[PDB]
Amino acid sequence: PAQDNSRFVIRDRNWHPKALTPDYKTSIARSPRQALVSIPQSISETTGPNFSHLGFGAHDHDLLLNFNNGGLPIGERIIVAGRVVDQYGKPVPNTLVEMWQANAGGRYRHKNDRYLAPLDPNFGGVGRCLTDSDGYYSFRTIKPGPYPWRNGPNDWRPAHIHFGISGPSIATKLITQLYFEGDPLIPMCPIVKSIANPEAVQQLIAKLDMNNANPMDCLAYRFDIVLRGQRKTHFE
Amino acid sequence: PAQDNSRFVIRDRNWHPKALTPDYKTSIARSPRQALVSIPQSISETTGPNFSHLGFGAHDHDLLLNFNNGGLPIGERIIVAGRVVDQYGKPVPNTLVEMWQANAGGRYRHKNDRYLAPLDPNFGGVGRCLTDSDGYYSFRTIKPGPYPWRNGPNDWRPAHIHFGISGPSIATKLITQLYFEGDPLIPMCPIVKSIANPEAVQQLIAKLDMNNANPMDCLAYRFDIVLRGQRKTHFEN
Amino acid sequence: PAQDNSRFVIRDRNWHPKALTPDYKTSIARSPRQALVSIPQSISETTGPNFSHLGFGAHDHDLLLNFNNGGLPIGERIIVAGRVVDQYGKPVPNTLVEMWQANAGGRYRHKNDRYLAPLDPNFGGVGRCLTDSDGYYSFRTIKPGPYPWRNGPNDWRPAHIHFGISGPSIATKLITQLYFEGDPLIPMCPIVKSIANPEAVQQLIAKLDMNNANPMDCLAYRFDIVLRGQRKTHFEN
Amino acid sequence: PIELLPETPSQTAGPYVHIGLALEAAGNPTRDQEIWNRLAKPDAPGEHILLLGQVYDGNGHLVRDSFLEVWQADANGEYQDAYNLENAFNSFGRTATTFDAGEWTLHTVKPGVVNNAAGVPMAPHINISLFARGINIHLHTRLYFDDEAQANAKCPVLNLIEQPQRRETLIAKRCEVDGKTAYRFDIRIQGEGETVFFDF
Amino acid sequence: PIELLPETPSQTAGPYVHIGLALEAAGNPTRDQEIWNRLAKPDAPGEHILLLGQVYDGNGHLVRDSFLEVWQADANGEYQDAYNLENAFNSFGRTATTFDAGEWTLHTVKPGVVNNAAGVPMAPHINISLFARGINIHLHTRLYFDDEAQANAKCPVLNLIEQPQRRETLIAKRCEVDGKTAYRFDIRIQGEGETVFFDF
Amino acid sequence: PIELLPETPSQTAGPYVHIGLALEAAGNPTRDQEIWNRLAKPDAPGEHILLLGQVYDGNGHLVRDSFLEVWQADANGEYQDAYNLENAFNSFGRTATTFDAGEWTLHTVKPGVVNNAAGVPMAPHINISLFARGINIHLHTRLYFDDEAQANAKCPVLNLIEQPQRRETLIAKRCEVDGKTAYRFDIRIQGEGETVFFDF
Amino acid sequence: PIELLPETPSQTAGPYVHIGLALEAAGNPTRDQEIWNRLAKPDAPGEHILLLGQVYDGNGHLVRDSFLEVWQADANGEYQDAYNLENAFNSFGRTATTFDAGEWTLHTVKPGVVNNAAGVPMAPHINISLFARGINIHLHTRLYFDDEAQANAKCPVLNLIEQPQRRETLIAKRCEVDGKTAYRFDIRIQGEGETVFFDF
Ligand SMILES: [Fe+3]
Ligand SMILES: [Fe+3]
Ligand SMILES: [Fe+3]
Repeated sequence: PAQDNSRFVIRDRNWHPKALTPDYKTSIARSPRQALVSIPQSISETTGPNFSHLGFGAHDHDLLLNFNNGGLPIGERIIVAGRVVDQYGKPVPNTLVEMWQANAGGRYRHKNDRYLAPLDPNFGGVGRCLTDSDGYYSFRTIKPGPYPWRNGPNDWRPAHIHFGISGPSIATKLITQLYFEGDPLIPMCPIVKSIANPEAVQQLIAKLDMNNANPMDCLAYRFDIVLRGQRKTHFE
Repeated sequence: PAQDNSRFVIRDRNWHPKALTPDYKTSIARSPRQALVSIPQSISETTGPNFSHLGFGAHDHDLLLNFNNGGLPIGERIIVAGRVVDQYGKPVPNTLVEMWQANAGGRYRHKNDRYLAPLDPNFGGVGRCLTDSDGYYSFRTIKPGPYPWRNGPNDWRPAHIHFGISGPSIATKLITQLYFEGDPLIPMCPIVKSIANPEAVQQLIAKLDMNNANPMDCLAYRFDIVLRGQRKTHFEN
Repeated sequence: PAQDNSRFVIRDRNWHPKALTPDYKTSIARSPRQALVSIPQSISETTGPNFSHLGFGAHDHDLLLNFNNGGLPIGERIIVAGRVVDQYGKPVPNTLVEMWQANAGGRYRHKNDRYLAPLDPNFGGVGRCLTDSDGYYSFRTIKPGPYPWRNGPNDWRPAHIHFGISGPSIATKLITQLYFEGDPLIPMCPIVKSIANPEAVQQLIAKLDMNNANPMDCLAYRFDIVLRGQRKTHFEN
Repeated sequence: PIELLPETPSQTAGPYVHIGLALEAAGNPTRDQEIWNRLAKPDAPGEHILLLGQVYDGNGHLVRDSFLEVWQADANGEYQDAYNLENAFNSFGRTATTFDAGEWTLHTVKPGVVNNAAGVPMAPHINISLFARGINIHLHTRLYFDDEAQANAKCPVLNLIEQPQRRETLIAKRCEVDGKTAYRFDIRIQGEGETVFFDF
Repeated sequence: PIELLPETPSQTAGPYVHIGLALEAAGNPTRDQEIWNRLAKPDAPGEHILLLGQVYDGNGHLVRDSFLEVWQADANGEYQDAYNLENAFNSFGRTATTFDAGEWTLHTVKPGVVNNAAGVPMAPHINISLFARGINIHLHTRLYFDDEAQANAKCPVLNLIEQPQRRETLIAKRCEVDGKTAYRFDIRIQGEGETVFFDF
Repeated sequence: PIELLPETPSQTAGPYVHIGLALEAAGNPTRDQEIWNRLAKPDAPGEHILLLGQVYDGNGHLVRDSFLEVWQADANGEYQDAYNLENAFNSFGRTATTFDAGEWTLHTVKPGVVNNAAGVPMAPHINISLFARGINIHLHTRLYFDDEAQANAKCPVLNLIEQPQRRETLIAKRCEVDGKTAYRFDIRIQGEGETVFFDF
Repeated sequence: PIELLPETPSQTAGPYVHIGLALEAAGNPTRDQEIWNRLAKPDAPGEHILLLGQVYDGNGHLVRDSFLEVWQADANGEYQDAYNLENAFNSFGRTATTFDAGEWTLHTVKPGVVNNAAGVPMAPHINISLFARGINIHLHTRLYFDDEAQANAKCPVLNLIEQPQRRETLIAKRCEVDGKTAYRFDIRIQGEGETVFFDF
């Protein structure tokens, strides 16, 4: 009972990062060397899951409380909030937004992360939210630290939060990373620079949002997300 | 019956083309030499027909199908779409939009057009539709060609589609012409140049709209229309 | 028989499109991965066919008449003319210029073209001619339409005419594409963009040429072609 | 000052306006429903009348490609805006002059009196908009009736025209066409007897 | 031309994608409801199948940190978008490759036929999106079934792949795992046998 | 430095090159005179031979839309540039691969030896230019003959190719087609066995 | 678009044009050879005619400083461009209006029929260019003859004048001056009876 009633604006694959971006070393062997094959949109591509009736835990969006082992996590208390809209400026309500990040010191709670910065016993780094009826989402967390990684000999990721957004169809689904206003690591990072257009990079930088802060409590950052434009089919 | 409940922003007749524009030779004898007489808005001017109950045919907006004599018209398949709003940015819903044009070669299906470019047996060149509840209209057609006309010795109209829009009153009714992004004929045309302000000319140029195109099928152009701003009456009598 | 009496300026292969231009998807598998091997000019490279004694038909240069099945083609009547010169500005006389194109709707008269825009029963899309003693050529045709193609999911070629020019040797022979002034599709096309230098792209855009138009009849576009500069040999051996 | 979005500028309707707005007049086939020159069904209330006229340029020559839109109150002084070919009366219609028929015609009823915004009665009138090749922005006028002399003398719109002699250009002449009541309203775009044109 | 707001650009999921999107596969505690790799409960209609596969890089080496999202019609050829862990069937799931388990698995039913937008049937397929470290924007592919040869030969999507040899990369191989019907679908990101990836 | 007028840039010939340059190959009607693949009349001097070959892309798949131009000395080592369908021999011709005929053919004579600019003899060769969809600027190559091994070993152009193994890509293989002497010259645009391409 | 070198712009001839171009009419000494108003010597073939006329401004007042250039076919419908005062006929002449002689005169023969570029006959005509003080760029007109009514009715140039009434402005009136056949052709630059002027 999903139906094919919409078309999605075609992706600009020179706005998005290309597959082969050699300064990001792992892309060299994990990039297709043949051209993508274009296919017309059908019901297979223009539909996708709606998560309205996924049962969320009370603290699923609140990383200061969702890994509570006897206290608060250490680090910069922040709210991360924004609106999900499409390219026509239409809000995208009831859509699933997932995020994960390192702790205040750049350490992830994953067995493969052996960075010597310690884990925080009251931090897990995972959140999820559904956008509300006007397309807005919000998380509460701590600002993640940068961290070193085995790319070049002295490469460091800017502070960042990973994001996944479902949107109305599998055609709109997006994984990205949020960076923080002013971070001097941003222009140096080969993963940021997988995006060739500097104006596109700017779209991933969250802005300090004093208006959304809780005085004497937590700061706030704003990160708006734009998914592919959705229109009705016409003249098919 | 209709009521007088609104006022329309006065027209800027230096933004519109003036009546006398001699480079457009037919205007010389069809332009009034006396000043227009200004009159206050009454119910006669602030009302006008609504066409919600006019019966439209299935293909009235689709010029690829509405003159079907055994095949498709020859020419560049395009959607022409846009929104009708007033000067305050308010959409103008359920309004009549009519359009006519030449075929791909610049030939009109009218007895008076003797240009040697052939008629297309599957193209008539006439469309209409009503804007939707949000002010949007759309037609499907072929892109018309330029054509020569007896003004100067080598004058050519840019490719264009004629439009007529009713709007909420007889005070808002407008006829104009849509031109196409980048056409090098536009700056040379004495009819375009009847509009003295180059910014006003820009408002008649439809933009290529890849987002509305149907892949492997037809391109699309976007032409938004602004009618006189409508406000409630206030502090009268 | 032909003699080795001249040398041709080496090509700038950063002005021409490079072989591998991945946005143009078919180039990915049809581009050499090894470097070209440079070789000195000999008689094999500095000579080539002259077509002065090829027998041309009356209408070979006139696409409005050379596929005549009872009428004129539908579409924008245009002359396409220009001059062929070398890089030193010298005209290239008596040289073969061949051209092919789609019809007004973007449909080619080829079995492999299944685009749904109809064929025109009076249009074939193929022309040839020889430049005159001063380097000038001319064709009469209709302006071709853009058309969609299976590259990206919504890619459209700008309107274009394919050209092939022989010039004085096999070293000068060139195939290219002519595009039309102001077409908003040009900046978006991955085939146009195979040319990295925007100044080089400009050299492929034909300009509207009102001076060569026939009033009440057809418009005209001008497309000048520059082939490799030719010089006498000097100080060799 | 406050500047709104500019209005889309006008352009001439051009010589082939009939193919879009007067299909029968253009001798092209019509669609099932067309907006044309019969405002009144035979049983519509009021006095049934024929309006007709010719349009002249500044050289006194006939304009043979004009297109006209009209808007008038019904016989009871009501504007009927819900356009419908099944209505006994439509307040809106269209007509045209062409190479074959240089004289436009309109079949309607004599309109009833309506008040202006200050509540002063206007004399019976038909609002007219004129379009054609050579006309860059359409011309507005009003047709009043010569057998309403008392009302015309008191009309607050006619009285905005400073010269009595120009007021005379808006008064249609009662006549008979095929024995039926008619009023003739010629329009002179330019020069001697130039018709008053309005801005509002 | 008309330019809309630009889409937020993609970035790699990175090496720890599993902590956010595959909690169980990451060896971390799960929440009460997770979106995972069991699309069909045992009572769901249709043919119950196991899907499995491995993911290879351009040097022929296993990708041990893949994250995959799948979208498929139910056995009756309808997409079920109302995601609910109480449903007998959900059209959407997730799976992963990890260091412990290099082979992903899905538990589903064979999808029914669905038509393209022009009304031509597509062969039964599963839509797959592949994410990982080193993949800057996710790769879209389709899994078809080697026991649907007749349908596969006529699929209008398969037929857009210009070379027959490349079509073979999207055809999953039927086998049996613990007496149950399974299909293996390996993905090669780059080089010999490179899997067809789509844009739409 | 001295900068001349820039050369008009190349663009791909595209998929419909045959309608302009290979009309018979396109299955369209021909004009009275066409430039095609029969260089030699039956009484032309020299050894009459058939050349043929196939063109492969970087995936080892046939290029079914290529267009080729050739230029060769006559049997006496003379380049005949005055093109004419009445000539016993033309040094220039054209051929093509198509969906129906994936293998191009050329009917000619074995060319005689010509000297390079320094007066050193070149081995018998045919100059070839290759055009197609996906080829942005045409590729130059030379076809030499496997039964001219002594001359090939001494050719100053072949000796500019640094590796002997790459020289082998330019040597056509003697064979028989319908019992007649022929030489097969396959072109690999990319990858294994990639044909040497020239710049001059 | 292509822009050529711009043409040198025109300026008025001014009040003393006659000292440079109509020396006799200016009352100044002439040179040995002058280009003047006698196109035909008495022996020239065809019908010998006197042409005369007056030139009026927009207030109906005589223009007493006009300069006119004429260009016409001979009686056989051929233009004679080799200007020579020894010729029996020259296709080109000059005349003028002055303070002493407000009426210009020409002595010529009636021109024969010549076809337009599409091969359709034009009615017999004289091409006229009019220069004077107050005229910034010269005015082109044609003089046709009132005794060629049938030819005039079918002239493709006359027929480009949209209004019949304006066509009458180009028709010269036959009369007799001193027993000789003459035609009067008055030119009205502006206002009532305004002469048709051409662009080409
Ligand atoms: Fe990270
Ligand atoms: Fe028009
Ligand atoms: Fe093409």
